[PDB]
This record gives sequence, C-alpha cells and structure tokens, in this order.
Amino acid sequence: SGQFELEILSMQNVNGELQNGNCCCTRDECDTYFKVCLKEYQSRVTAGGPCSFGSGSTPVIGGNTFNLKASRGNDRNRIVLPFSFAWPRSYTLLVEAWDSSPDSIIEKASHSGMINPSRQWQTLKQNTGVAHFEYQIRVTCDDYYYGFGCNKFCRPRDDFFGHYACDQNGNKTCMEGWMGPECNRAICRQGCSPKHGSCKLPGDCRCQYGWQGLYCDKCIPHPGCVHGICNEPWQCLCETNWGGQLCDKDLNYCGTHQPCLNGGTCSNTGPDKYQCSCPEGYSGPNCEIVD
Ligand SMILES: *[C@@H]1O[C@H](CO)[C@@H](O)[C@H](O)[C@H]1NC(C)=O
Ligand SMILES: *[C@@H]1O[C@@H](C)[C@@H](O)[C@@H](O)[C@@H]1O
Repeated sequence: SGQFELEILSMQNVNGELQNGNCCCTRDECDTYFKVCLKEYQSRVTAGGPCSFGSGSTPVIGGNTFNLKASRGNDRNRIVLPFSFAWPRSYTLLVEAWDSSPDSIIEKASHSGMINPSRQWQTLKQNTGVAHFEYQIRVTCDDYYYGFGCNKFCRPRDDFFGHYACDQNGNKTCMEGWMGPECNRAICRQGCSPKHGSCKLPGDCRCQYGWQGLYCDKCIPHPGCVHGICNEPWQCLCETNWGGQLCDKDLNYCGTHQPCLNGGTCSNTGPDKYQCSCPEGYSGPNCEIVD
C-alpha cells in the first residue's frame, strides 16, 4: 500500500568524536551507521516512545566523513519503512548517527512535519552540533494505490468482475459497452425495452417471458390466436368481426363469404351465420333460384 523512504546524503565528523565527547582524534576512524524511528506527529517530541510507523538501521556506511550526494543510493545507505495504513500526512521522524564496535551515538536528529505521496525527495539537514549529516525523505504509493493516503486501490480489469481502466485519481473508467461503479453492467441495444429487455453482454437485448422483438417491446399473443391482438403476454383480444377466446369465430360471414346471389342483401346472425333478402323474381336461402 505505501512506503516512507529515507536516504543518507552525507556525514561530516571532522573531529571523529561521539555525542558524549569521546573518540570512536587520529586513533581510529568512526564506524558510522544510521538508526531511524518513524511515529505519529508529536506537538512536543519525546526521545523514547514506540516507533509506530516503522524502525530501521543501516549497516556501516562510511568513516568519519562521507559524501554520497553524487552516488546512487542502494540497500546499504537507505531505509525503507513500508505501511498498510492510510498515510496520515503528518509524522515525527527520529534519525540518529551511531558508531559500531559498546555502540554509542555520534549525533541525533528529529523532524516533525507533513508529507504527501510523491517520488520527489525532501532534503533535510543536521547543522547544529559537532557532527553534521544530511539525508532525504519521501512517501511513495505501491502499485495500484492512489490518493493522499496511498489507500485507494485500482487495478484495470476485463473479466467477470469488471471491464475498466484506471483514472489518474484511481477511479474506474468503463470499457465501451459497460457501465456501473464496478463497470460490470452491460449496456443494452439502443432501443431495448427498459421494462422487458435485459443484458449480460453489451448490445444483446434478451426478452422477458412473454415478450419478443429486436427491442423486447412486442407481446407474444396467446398460442392459437388468429385475427386477434395483445397489449400484454398471452392475450388474444379480437379485431372487428372476430370472436372467441382464440378469435377464430367469424362474426361477419357476410362481408367475408358473400353468400347471396344475383344482387341480394345479406345480413349477419353470429358465428358463421347469415340471412339473404332476395330481389325481383328470386328465391332460396342464397337467392339462387330464378323466379
Ligand atoms: C473520483 O475520485 C474522487 C477522489 O478519489 C472521488 O471522491 C470520487 O467519488 C470519484 N468518482 C467516482 C465516480 O468514483
Ligand atoms: C338489398 O336488398 C336486395 C333485395 C337488393 O334490392 C339490393 O340492391 C339491396 O341493397
């Protein structure tokens, strides 16, 4: 989730002394190493206290005086303090220069401040006292982590869980045809019924039971429906001159069949039924008999 990094830049111990006053002076060279303690911001800085955000120490870097400003900074001259919590922005940093081979302090430093995730280094100096030392600090985010606390996670996906890439703010930007916060809801065919149509995959309008068409907006009439319509699934509402549950009964056998012959007037009597009114010199149920 994140790392606080500390790099040693330089040490200047001209006299090759210690914090007490003793020598590690042409007797011997100081075996200079660094101890680091990182905790919560303190308005009134304590010497002790637990190192809540991390503790660490370097192996022997150099002698009495060394300059690493033009050098790279490797596993030996730097300390990495990782963190899984949200970066609180504010911190209290304790950096100490120590001599190896009983161990005793050379110079002690403390710094209370505020820092945001950034690859850019912040140089800090210990100018007071006999021994002078420089160092640089920074807080960087781990891969897929965003925000001021290096706590916002975003990894691009094109699978079961989502189809998106990540913003500069670690916000999900949906792939074409996807929507929602997790970018896992497919965008249906343009015109697809909001009531009876649904997705699974982009531009694929799947019909609700009893609905049909390219847009799932047309009801399926009751099976066996002839001369009837529907507004709802399984309906079979008859058109003019049609009757019955399935709209199969002809209520206008007259306008259909035209049974009366030689210009006679036809009248209805219900399901497939008629009546003929015959002209001059005509007889029969269908006015077929002349005279
Ligand atoms: C975009 O990122 C900002 C900052 O993290 C957040 O407050 C906002 O809710 C995000 N927008 C969306 C749509 O997720
Ligand atoms: C209906 O009745 C028959 C007898 C004819 O006169 C037709 O012209 C009429 O429309």
